[PDB]
Amino acid sequence: MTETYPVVKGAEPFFFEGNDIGILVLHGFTGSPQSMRPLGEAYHEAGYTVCGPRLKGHGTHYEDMEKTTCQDWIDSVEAGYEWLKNRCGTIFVTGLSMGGTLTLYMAEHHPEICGIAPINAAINMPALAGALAGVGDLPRFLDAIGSDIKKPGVKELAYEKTPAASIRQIVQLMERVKTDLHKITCPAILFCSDEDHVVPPDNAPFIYDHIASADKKLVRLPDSYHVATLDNDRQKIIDTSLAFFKKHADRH
Repeated sequence: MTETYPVVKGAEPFFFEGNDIGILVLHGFTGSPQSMRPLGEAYHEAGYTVCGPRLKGHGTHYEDMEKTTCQDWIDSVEAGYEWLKNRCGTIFVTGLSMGGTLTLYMAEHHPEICGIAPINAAINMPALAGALAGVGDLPRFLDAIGSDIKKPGVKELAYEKTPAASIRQIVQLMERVKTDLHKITCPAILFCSDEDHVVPPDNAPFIYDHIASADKKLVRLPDSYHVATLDNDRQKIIDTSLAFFKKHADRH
């Protein structure tokens, strides 16, 4: 596909020059880099080189999104990875929701990745998969309202509709990332909201159980809902991820 709409203000990808340690920061499904930008600025302020990419058909119009595949989303992630690889010998990947899924995908295909930090990563979503047995009975565009965030008054740049055709794209990505988890050896910290109205809570331990990593931990986000990067536990995510980055950078 090709995007007919322009990037919405605030949805731009961020590229931060820094030292030889890079961080790849990924947003989720119908989202944009706006939800990841606070993490990205924080990691940049710590001296790190940072890339938050814009996934294709994201941050423009959901009509654009409708035409994208999950391979398009991977391409967008891989392009950001490659940008980092030209500037950095050490690269970590972190992402929210489907960005966490893509974070796991990257660890599944690129052994040189030093560590990962998915946030509320989705590998199993019965509701969506259920909607697929249907899908001819679904509206072309589902109303997607609003963002799942506990902290009141918070606004996320994300689409107000989900294309029904994008559902099979995210399901196909989750299925593929699910079966491939055993391939992951790198250090992993899995952030999981206590209450998440979007991704089932059993996703986090499931991921924990099927990756082959020797150094792995689940980290609870007790005051936050699904979009945790804009939520109460935002700082906890940042501080924990910085400590994680430093720790493994020091040990290589």
